Amino acid sequence: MDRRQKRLIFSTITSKMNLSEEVDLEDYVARPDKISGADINSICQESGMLAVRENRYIVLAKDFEKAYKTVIK
Amino acid sequence: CVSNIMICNLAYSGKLDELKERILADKSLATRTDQDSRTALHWACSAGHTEIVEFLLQLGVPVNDKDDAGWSPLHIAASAGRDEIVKALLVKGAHVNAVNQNGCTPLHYAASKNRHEIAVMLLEGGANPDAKDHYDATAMHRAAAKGNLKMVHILLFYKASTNIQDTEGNTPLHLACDEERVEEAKFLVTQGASIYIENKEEKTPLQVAKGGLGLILKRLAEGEEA
Repeated sequence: MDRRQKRLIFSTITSKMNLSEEVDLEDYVARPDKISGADINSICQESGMLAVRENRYIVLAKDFEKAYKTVIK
Repeated sequence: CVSNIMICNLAYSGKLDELKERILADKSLATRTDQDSRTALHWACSAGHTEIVEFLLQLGVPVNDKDDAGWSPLHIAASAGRDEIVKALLVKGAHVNAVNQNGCTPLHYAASKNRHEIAVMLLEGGANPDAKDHYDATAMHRAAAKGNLKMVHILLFYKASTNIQDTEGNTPLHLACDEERVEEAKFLVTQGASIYIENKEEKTPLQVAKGGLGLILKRLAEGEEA
């Protein structure tokens, strides 16, 4: 998809999440993998899950990294 | 709470007094690690509690340990925009070119989030302007992509290259064009960004540009080469 749209969906979905300040979505936005809005949606959802599974109310970079790896094959 | 270790939670929450009483009551707590391989330093950095960071530093705690995500205190501080803490870390010898799990250095995040002062602090401290992450992306790619024009300028002052290619074959100019960062693009060509490099899609920054931006750039380039 278009690069700006990819960013928009990420920022739109996470706008309603508690991300630690150091997280930078551009890290995933900037990747070559051709993912879909659904994948982006899954990545964010898994990330929240991973944060909760650690009794953490703030989402971390490690969460998005696993989630990304988990959704893209 | 953000951690399974009490001291880490107090660091994030910024409870300086209680944090000091507990560490002085048991010095080991100053470097105890949590489930994310983080210590009070990481969390204090994330939250931006300068005081707690200074207390920990004068205590002599290590300043370069990375969490399980490869992030060091400097990465966190830089990305979170904690100017004061980034300066203090540098003083204590924070590794300016350390990379995390995806290959990024603090400069990557500083340029990405358009953090001028933190960027400058990092570059003045020996950061490599051309540091490439696991996707061969540099600080300039992230800046050019989002239109961080002033950031790009800052990177240039510190001898940053304009033609490094990422894993998709794109140069900061490509990204700039794709996202229609008009002013940025013209500026880039103005400083030597090549309009001839092809990406993995066999496109040049010209063929990626839209709305007749390519004509403009080709004219700027040819005139800059004359």
